[PDB]
Amino acid sequence: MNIFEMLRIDEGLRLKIYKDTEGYYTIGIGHLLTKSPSLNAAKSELDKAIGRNTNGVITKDEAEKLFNQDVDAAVRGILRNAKLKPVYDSLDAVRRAALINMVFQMGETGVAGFTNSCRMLQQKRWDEAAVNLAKSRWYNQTPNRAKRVITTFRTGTWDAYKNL
Ligand SMILES: *SCC1=CC(C)(C)N(O)C1(C)C
Ligand SMILES: [Cl-]
Ligand SMILES: [Cl-]
Ligand SMILES: [Cl-]
Ligand SMILES: [K+]
Repeated sequence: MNIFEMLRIDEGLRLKIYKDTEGYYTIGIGHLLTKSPSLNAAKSELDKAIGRNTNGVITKDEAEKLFNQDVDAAVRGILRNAKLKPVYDSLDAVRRAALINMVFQMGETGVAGFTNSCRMLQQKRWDEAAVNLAKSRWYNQTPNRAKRVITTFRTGTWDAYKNL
């Protein structure tokens, strides 16, 4: 298990445009295209991202290329966030993957709340952080994924994924 395998489990793989859990046009391994309700806008985003006329369908290799870029993006963005880099750098590599997972799902900027959860993680108060992370829209709207990510923070193991 590693961040790529972890996110592949949590995001799935679909080769045609679909709507994510929030209703937003997405493709591949959780590649958000746009928040616009226009399918035509989503197809323009897709064609721009792949560099060809796709009409909303891609190959597995193309999906994996966007995924590689999106993981790389998430990591770089954590480092570029002065509010988050210290937390990331304080963690072991397994818990770092849990943090990347959250940023991938929620965004590299603009995420609301979670200051207290990040403090408890920096303090290495793992059970307390896990309780605090669940007091969230995130946990209520995507509870099975959030439970897996939270277990990863609580334990520093891959137990919630190994077997999936
Ligand atoms: S560690 C909690 C946290 C704080 C913030 C910077 C808002 N992040 O996006 C997450 C959710 C990772
Ligand atoms: Cl565009
Ligand atoms: Cl709490
Ligand atoms: Cl879920
Ligand atoms: K998804």
